[PDB]
Amino acid sequence: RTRTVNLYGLPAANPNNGNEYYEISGRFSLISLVPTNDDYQTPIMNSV
Amino acid sequence: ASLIYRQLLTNSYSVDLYDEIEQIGSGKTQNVTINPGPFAQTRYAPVNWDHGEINDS
Repeated sequence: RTRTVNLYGLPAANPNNGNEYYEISGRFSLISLVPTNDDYQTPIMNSV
Repeated sequence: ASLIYRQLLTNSYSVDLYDEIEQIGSGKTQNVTINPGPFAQTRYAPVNWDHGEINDS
């Protein structure tokens, strides 16, 4: 009941569209720099 | 007086007790044996500087 009709986009009035959530799936590749040792720097009696 | 040397040789076993005593007396340390294999130093990344996220409207 208004001028602006047939416009492409998505207004903020009701974005949820009655849905609890919008979901997305994917893969997650991380190349972080751990502090982890290499089993050295550990005392000489490092054993059962 | 020749028996000094015989006596020292025969009684030499007491040096084990002496070694135990000095071992108990001495303070102690130890090692954390070092790692080899820093054969590949690693640079940060290919990094490029730019302005942040401008908030347009």
